[PDB]
Amino acid sequence: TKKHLKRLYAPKDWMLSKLTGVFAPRPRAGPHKLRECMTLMIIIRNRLKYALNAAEAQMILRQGLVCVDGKPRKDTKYPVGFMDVVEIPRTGDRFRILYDVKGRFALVKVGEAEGNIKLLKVENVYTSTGRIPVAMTHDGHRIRYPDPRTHRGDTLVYNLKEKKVVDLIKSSNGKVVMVTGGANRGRIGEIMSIERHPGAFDIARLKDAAGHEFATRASNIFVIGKDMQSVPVTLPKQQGLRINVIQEREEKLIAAEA
Amino acid sequence: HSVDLTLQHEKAYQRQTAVNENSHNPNKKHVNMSGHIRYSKKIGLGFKTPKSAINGKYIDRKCPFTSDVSIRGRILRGVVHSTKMKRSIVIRRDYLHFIRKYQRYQKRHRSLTVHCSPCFDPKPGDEVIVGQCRPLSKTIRYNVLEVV
Amino acid sequence: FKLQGGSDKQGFPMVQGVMAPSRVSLLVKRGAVGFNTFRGYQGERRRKSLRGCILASDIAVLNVVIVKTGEQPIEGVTDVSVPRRLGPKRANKIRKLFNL
Amino acid sequence: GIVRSRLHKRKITGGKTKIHRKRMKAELGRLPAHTKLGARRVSPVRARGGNFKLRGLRLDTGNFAWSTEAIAQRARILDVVYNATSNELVRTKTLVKNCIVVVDAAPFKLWYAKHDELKRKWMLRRENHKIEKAVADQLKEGRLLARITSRPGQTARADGALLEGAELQFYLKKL
RNA sequence: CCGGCGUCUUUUGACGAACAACUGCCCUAUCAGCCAGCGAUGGCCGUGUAGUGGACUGCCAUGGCGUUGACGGGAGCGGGGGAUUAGGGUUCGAUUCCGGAGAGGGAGCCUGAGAAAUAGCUACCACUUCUACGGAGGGCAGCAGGCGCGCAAAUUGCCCAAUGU
RNA sequence: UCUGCGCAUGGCUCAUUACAUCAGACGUAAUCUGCCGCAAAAAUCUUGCGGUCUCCGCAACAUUGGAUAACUUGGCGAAACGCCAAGCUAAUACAUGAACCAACCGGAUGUUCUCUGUUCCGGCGGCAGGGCAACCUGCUGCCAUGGGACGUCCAGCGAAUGAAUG
Repeated sequence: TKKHLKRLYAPKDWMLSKLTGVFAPRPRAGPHKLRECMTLMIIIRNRLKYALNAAEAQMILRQGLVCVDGKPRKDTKYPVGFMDVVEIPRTGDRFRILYDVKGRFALVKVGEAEGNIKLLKVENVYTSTGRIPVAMTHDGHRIRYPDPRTHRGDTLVYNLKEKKVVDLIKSSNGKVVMVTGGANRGRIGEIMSIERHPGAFDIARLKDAAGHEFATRASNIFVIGKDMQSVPVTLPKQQGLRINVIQEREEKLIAAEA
Repeated sequence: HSVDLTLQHEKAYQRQTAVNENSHNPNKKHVNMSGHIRYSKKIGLGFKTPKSAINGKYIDRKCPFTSDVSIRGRILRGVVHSTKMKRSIVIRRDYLHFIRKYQRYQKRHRSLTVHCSPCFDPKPGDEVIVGQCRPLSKTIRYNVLEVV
Repeated sequence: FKLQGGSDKQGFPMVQGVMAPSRVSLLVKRGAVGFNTFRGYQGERRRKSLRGCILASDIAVLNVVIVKTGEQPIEGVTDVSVPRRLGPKRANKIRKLFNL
Repeated sequence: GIVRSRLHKRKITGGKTKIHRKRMKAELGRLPAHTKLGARRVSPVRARGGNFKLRGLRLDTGNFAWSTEAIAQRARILDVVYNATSNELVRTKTLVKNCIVVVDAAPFKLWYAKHDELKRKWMLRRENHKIEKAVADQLKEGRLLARITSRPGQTARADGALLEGAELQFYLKKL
């Protein structure tokens, strides 16, 4: 059982430094995996800057002033992965974490009624006792009584105001879809095709807007909406389009002349 | 029903543990083996089931066709080195390793053991396909899906 | 009197279950009378030396309990009553004690 | 202690493994439980899963089942006739999975006679039913041959199924 | 009338634990045959384990590996990486990160979800400390520090403010 | 001081070690998993009072029981992260135990009566005659592809076995 983590062996999507400190926090197990998560203390301290020190993050959280999933937390360490709404009511602000283009955690700011919306990808379906069907998700949530049309790897729109599931969205056909992991993170596009290799990983080919096709694993597909004009949730800072190295450098210079 | 003593030589008997075939019925009479109760299992990666498994008699608990033994990640190919042993064959893979300094390849072979289903009995020099199953002996991890 | 416990001239306790007129070394669990309850981790035994059940001339001290009481009073014991340290902290016990 | 490992064993090349590691508690044999006949005695052991498993000693009763009719009743284990593994086992009347055995047979008899509202149910069940001959002869006498299809050495319960024609005819001839 | 904690059992994601395998790895033939009484290779039935398995019992079969270097011996914790090189290469890796193993030498064990733990236990052996000698203890390859050793290596300091648990 | 949780992680050291260990890729449909997250939960005849046989009748925020440390008292031993007796008294420690509240789902059925099959190929029960006691003949009553009404027993989760489904 591991209870310690070193800064280098920790993700640098948390944007820790080589120098200053030796350890990084190992979060308590929860909805999300160690690599894909970002621990509370990291967010509050290094990004939002409502804390300058570890101890100050305990001060805020133990007390309680912070909610995720609309539930208040007294937890110092807790995962925050993907499609999680966090709300600090003291500020009155609602963040929705996502994957920004270029592999960065996005923190995107939402209207208040969008922060009751959430999207969870389904992993398995199975029948449990009493013939009661269950969809188990990638956040470990159990949706009792899902629709009879549910399949593995589809999204379920999930009301956090009161817990239930309205209409689903499938991974079928061309639909607006975004990537999770694999270093095509936050890049958005239509499904062009879904290749099958049975007994092995199923490739899928995505085509983003303004062309430039590419390939990513089925496992890394996470649906957004029916269409780009039917999206239920906001996009991060960049729209889900990447640009060439040359153009990055060019634009960096142009703005620096101001 | 009645015994088939062609199969049996054991002090334990042998039965198929998946499905009861020991029920007495006249529905196993006036038929070679087709009307007799069997268990059959598809392998869904494109390995078509033989006739033999489906209609057969043979009782084996270490082949995927008449047992709950399953086919998983790895699938490899290789020839027949020897047919020796009972329900166990010996496969020889051969491939090429590369050495950077001399910019030249070398031949290196893995001599491996496998559990050959009593359905198949390939001759020396034939090529075999073999899947990834749970351990079955000390050395044996594989099973014979198909034969060329 | 009923005999109860007592010790060797090396402080080592007598044990009712052990039978010896001598001292032997034995495995002694935490809950036994050779090793204290509160020492060490959960689920343990040690090796302590101690004395059996049978008495001899190696006894420094012997502890008893009065069962039947003679016609000759002995000071500090049958001439003296000492009250309870604490009364009951359970509800229902107060109802049995004052019979209310 | 006792271990289950390939690291005290010869390789396929006839060579010998060399060690660098002291044995784990993950790998861990324990001594075999001996289930016989006589008064039931059950000694638990704690296992790695955080739960207990029960060592059957001396089970003289089992929960037995009759094939084809989808039933079962308890009855008393009397004798062991046969076993695949050894003759030695049979003589001590040890009970381990796939021993042929002998049972009281009484409840099965009782049941099969029940197999005015009642009366016509019987006549319907008598119809489209038959039984093997070698079965019924034994079942008349009040003894039967069965197999113990649960492992009693790690559950401390002995359950068995009753032999039917195809398989019965084999074990019979081995005696 | 409502709120916040706490707990039993069941259920499955996560954090991990435990197995298995595809491919790769220094020198040596003045090391060429190696393996099966007591398991070597496999089949059959059981036993055991959290679980698969010659892991183990019984029965049966006679196999398994080798000049594409088995087997034995010598040197060595493994990798990421360091040094040097126009290129190809050459050489190093005890050591910050990751993985494995160990706590004087060995073995056995309890508890626990997880240990064959060693600033936990039991025994033996090599050492070693107290005792009015009836007995009782000790394990720095944790930080300082001492002795020994060798060409060779720091203070018996201050602090939980920071970074983590 | 009892109780709960952690102390198996970090730290330090390279002795063993070449189909070992490790690195990249891969499987565990062959398994375990505290803390954490999202969740699930309808078995349970109990409590109190009155009479009274260990039996009934009522009533229903359920009104449960018994010890052990610190402590006190006597102490022991050269010393010991060595220990003893007696008296105390706690619980989210330990041991008991929840009717009513209570939905829904079936099977086994009963010597309960109500419709019923306007007939005879069959069965069962009773009586009479003959009998080799195996059996036959005659007569009477009931049932035969049916559903209601009423009574009784088993029914939950987890685990074992057989059978059906998947």
